[PDB]
Amino acid sequence: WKTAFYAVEKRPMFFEQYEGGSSAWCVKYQFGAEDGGFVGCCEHGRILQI
Amino acid sequence: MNFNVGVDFPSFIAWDGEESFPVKVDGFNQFGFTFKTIAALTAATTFNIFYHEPSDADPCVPGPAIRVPEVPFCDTVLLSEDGLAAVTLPETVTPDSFCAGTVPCMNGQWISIAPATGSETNAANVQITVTMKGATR
Amino acid sequence: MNFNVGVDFPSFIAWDGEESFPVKVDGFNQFGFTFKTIAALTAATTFNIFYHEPSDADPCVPGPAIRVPEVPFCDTVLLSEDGLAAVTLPETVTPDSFCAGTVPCMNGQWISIAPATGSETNAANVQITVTMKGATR
Amino acid sequence: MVKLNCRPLCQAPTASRLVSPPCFICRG
Amino acid sequence: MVKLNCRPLCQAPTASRLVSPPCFICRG
Repeated sequence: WKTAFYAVEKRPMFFEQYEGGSSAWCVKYQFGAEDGGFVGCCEHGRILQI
Repeated sequence: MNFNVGVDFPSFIAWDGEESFPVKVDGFNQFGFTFKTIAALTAATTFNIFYHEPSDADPCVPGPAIRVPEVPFCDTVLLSEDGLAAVTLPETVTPDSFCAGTVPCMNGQWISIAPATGSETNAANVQITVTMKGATR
Repeated sequence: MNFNVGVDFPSFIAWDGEESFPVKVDGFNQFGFTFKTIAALTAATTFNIFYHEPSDADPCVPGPAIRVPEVPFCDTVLLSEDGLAAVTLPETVTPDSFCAGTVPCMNGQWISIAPATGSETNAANVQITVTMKGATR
Repeated sequence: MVKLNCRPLCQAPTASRLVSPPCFICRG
Repeated sequence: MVKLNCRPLCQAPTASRLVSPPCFICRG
């Protein structure tokens, strides 16, 4: 798998108090991050089936 | 060792399946609902909430029923279309499965629940009660 | 600022006025009754208590309706003919106050209440429900 | 808008059909 | 009252068998 499939990380996890849409009695939070993944040369692995 | 929790968080019938029962909530400062199923139902039954007022003909019997204006939470993305406050049990709830709910802000002295339109024949199975937890006097 | 008191002390319809209802109590560890009137009454009502056990069919259908026995306190000192702890709702009670009964010793998983003989007619105007205290899942 | 916590009551045990692959070697 | 004691002269032995994990048809 060191060459069969790859993962890509773009920007790590961020959390934040979403300013606006929040009163002096209510607080709203928003978070996210960016990642993905693809297959390399998939001729480097066997998948056993029935 | 079951203590007498009759006093100190009493309970009353809200909906038996045939008729409503307006219940006073004056003496208490907090309260909540309880739902129970008696048989598998066909649709996600809906219910309308109403609050009464002390009728000026007699300040002991409640007055008419008014629809209560639910206030949405800060991130209530989907809020009531025009049915200011209401509830809807999800479909595919079985017996021996109690359900819990409450409204955030009251506006009267009596609370009542009715089977909302189109869900009556399926509401003839669900039972609803109310629990109050205040003394205030 | 009413909390979610649906969970954390729920409740379930017990005696509606037409037919009793076995309620699971295995679930929790402390429970109690709340009696209520709906109109004027007549000669004081009498209610017998019954307990159920897991039927050999559904390992969750309250089994038969067996009667819970009576246990005295330090000075209960007052004993019915048999044991079989029952209750008597005294008349001259308005639909503005409630009664809080609770049996100290339990046995089984389904409590039930039945209108004793010579009271059913006067018990038709009685609404009894039960609420628990613990969670003990 | 009213929520609907359930944490339902009664509990039905599962049963299980644990396999332990059957006995054979034949292929034809 | 009568403090019965109730104790025997004779006694047979505890004639008993021994099950052992028997014939394994080995599931089919």
